[PDB]
Amino acid sequence: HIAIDRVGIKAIRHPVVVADKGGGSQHTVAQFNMYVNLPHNFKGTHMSRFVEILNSHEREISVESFEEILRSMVSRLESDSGHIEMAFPYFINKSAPVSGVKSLLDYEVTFIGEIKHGNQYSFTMKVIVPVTSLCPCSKKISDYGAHNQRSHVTISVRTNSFIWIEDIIRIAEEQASCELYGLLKRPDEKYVTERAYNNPKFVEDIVRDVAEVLNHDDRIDAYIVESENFESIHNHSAYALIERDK
Amino acid sequence: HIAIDRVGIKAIRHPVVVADKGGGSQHTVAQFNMYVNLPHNFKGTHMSRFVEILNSHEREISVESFEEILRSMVSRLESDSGHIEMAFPYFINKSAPVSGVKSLLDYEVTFIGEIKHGNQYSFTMKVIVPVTSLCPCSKKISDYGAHNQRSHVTISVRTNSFIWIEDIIRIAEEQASCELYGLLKRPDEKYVTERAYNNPKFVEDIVRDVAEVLNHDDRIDAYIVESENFESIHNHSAYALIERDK
Amino acid sequence: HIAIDRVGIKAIRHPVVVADKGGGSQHTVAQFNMYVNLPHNFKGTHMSRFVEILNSHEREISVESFEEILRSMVSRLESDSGHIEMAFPYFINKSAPVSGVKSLLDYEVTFIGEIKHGNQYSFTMKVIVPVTSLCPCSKKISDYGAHNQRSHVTISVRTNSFIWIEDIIRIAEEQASCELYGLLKRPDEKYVTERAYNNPKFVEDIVRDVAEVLNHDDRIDAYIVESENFESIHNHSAYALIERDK
Amino acid sequence: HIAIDRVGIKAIRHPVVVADKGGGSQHTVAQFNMYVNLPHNFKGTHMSRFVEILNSHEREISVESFEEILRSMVSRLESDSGHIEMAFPYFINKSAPVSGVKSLLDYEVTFIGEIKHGNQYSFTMKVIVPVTSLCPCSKKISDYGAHNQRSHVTISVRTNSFIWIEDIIRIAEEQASCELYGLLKRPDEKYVTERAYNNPKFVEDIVRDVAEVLNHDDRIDAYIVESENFESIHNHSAYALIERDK
Repeated sequence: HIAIDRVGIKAIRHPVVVADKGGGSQHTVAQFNMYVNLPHNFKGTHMSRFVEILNSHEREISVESFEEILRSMVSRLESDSGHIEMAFPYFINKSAPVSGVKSLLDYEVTFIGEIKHGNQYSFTMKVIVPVTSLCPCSKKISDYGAHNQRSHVTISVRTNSFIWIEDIIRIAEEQASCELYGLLKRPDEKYVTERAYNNPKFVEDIVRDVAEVLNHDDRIDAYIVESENFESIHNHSAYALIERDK
Repeated sequence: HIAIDRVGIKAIRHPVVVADKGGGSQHTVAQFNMYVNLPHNFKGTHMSRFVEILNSHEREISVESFEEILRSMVSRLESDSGHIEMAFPYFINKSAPVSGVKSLLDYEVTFIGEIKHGNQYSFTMKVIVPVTSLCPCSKKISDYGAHNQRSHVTISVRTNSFIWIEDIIRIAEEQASCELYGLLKRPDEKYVTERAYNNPKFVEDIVRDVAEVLNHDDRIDAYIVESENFESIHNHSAYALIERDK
Repeated sequence: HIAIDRVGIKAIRHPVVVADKGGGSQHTVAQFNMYVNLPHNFKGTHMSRFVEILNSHEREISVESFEEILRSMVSRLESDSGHIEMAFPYFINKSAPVSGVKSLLDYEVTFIGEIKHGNQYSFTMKVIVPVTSLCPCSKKISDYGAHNQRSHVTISVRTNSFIWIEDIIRIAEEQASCELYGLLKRPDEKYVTERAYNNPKFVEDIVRDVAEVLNHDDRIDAYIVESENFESIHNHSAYALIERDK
Repeated sequence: HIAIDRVGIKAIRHPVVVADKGGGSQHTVAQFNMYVNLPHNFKGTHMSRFVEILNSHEREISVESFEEILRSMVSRLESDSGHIEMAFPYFINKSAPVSGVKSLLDYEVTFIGEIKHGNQYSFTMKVIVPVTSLCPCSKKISDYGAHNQRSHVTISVRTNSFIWIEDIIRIAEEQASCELYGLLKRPDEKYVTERAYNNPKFVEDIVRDVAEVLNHDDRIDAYIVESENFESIHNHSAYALIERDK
């Protein structure tokens, strides 16, 4: 009598493989969310078809698979629009800015697949990159020392060509007050604390500076940029957000 | 140079007051999310104005306050569209279906305020009501015993008149395989287990039956209905969803 | 054949009432955890007796009730040692240090009841108080600006007399680099940023300074003190901990 | 003046490698918790030594490494007792009980290292295995259909020889009402629903039956067994627990 707008499954772990920019690949584990819009004659028993599709490929699911996975999905469930989601930790081995001392840093990356009007596919990637931010307010009023916090710059990007996930990470890291390292030597901490003090940005200043970089990248069709402070002196969170379609 | 689409704060507790249908009111605590779209000449220092507005009213914030709060918000931050959110636990003292033995049940209720084009206000309420659901699949194939699970029927409703939060709860509870009670006597458990067995519904069947009730309520302009199983025999979650505007 | 060491229920919301130091009381909502050690002839059906006991008192449970609740618990379940737990948000209306501008601050308080060897009761309270902390490392090496973060000073205290929860909060807040306020005016932020810069403490320095205050309070029989940084420049958490019995 | 009882870091992701029983190894990602008891002359700057130790080994940390890691830890921080923790998802490709249809199932495994009195090492592993449980209460009173739920059997084991993590998983899975599969065909669901109905166990019955198996394994020095229901008809959680040292 009434059409179901969407059916799907969520909260389902499964091993995945992701390629490094520095030639190679990471073997990690992703949380999944799959669904299909306006399924026809959907019998409630067919819910386990999602799990089928997810297991029918490899032991470790590649991003390459997103093509057939979505194709199988929409056909096996008689809809013409589908959606997949793959959220996983991703590691970069960063070099301390002065010492060169390497240490791993983790980012929450999520790849999002989409298929509409029968066969029209579209890829989107999202990164939650952790940065340190000093706000220029404290810098101005207080004579010595300015308060800083941990921040999360989230960038989601509707892509039209290939982009390394590392590139989008860098855009955020470059644009922040300062980037996080994980292991800091004595000379390193001297650097980053002064580097951040000499480069203070408000929550809106970061999102603005990122948006501006993303406006000009021709591989990006649409984007959402959000940064949020986990306030060092307030116990709440402030956020700013920009979103544009091209 | 580039317009900020939105700025706001989130993750901020504050005591609240909510009226019972059975004359009275609950004194509880809500998590908040406030923001404003397209603020003009927004100085990063003005972020603490949200906290001001939140504290400038009562010790316990009432739903009544949503009017001035949003009005203050959009003016104090020079935007013409704002948004508030108030998520809290809500309690009903339910009577065991056979025994009449009373016990409390908690629901995650969230009130959402909106103000657009200068002064046009709009209210939305959302409830995550816990139900038990037996799926008619097991009922059919297995000779004895059918597997059931805990489910979450989420109903969000763009309202155009007053609705008791209890009413929307009931719509969900009536439409489920069976409702949750919290305290069951021997005769009660005999009832509810058989009641659910004789009333099995798939995840799509529940959302369909709820949507149908909501289509005809003239106090409801738009709605989202979602139910999801925390699968007893699968370790993942299946969900179905319906959404309509009138 | 084999004795069950403990049975209990957890994850159960219920409205509660807590008295303010500044005469009055807060009406909020607590998460519960109840259990009993070495129950005799425990039939699995008796699990719903916990819910009974929890509902058999008031609509809003008081700390006073902990006496009979535990007494009922151990008797109704034939054990001689029981345990209750009551975790809730708690609010203090703080005055900005220079302006006097009042704003609410929330703390995660948890009251813990214990009854052993038949009838020997014992009370314990725990507070997770949010503070800002500057570590004297950055202060030393970098010429200008020192990095700070949000910290959680957790104090749990086996009490032998009455203590206001506010007092234990203060002990933590006084001993921190600086305390959190929620709403800061221009003169206020000037103060707190300099106040913290002139009072830097490592994670171990805070726990040490708190422990020392608690050693001499004769109302405290045993304590656990823990502080942890949500590292502004590292993406992990460091913690220090002290624990003593008297 | 006052001795710090422990210092450490927590909440830190890092890639790991774990061997399969069916010859091989899983490449996944673990959350870490490291600490050292009673460190001498601990300077607050030395906190980043934990991160050093964690990065100084491989890109993917093996369980083998736990020896030197703990040895480095206690020496580099001048204490004689240390502790490491490694929590990660672990996958088994299970065969549907009737069909043989393979699908992955994830378990939350955590390896725990300990080093005391200078050099005395000790290994502990913990598994949170998801099972379905029917309680014999509903089976008895209601004429048709008995209510079941998802359950978590947690087994932590102080080991004195090598044990496959898969073995401990099986102990739990065998002892449950029925085990979870992830993908069920029509004949499979017919089986498992009847299999669980003909094998009902209370929360205490499961922990008792597991404890009994673990009492007789000579590779196990001490254990904690806990199962908890996510109540299908109650909205809270019941749990039972057993713990013994040998």
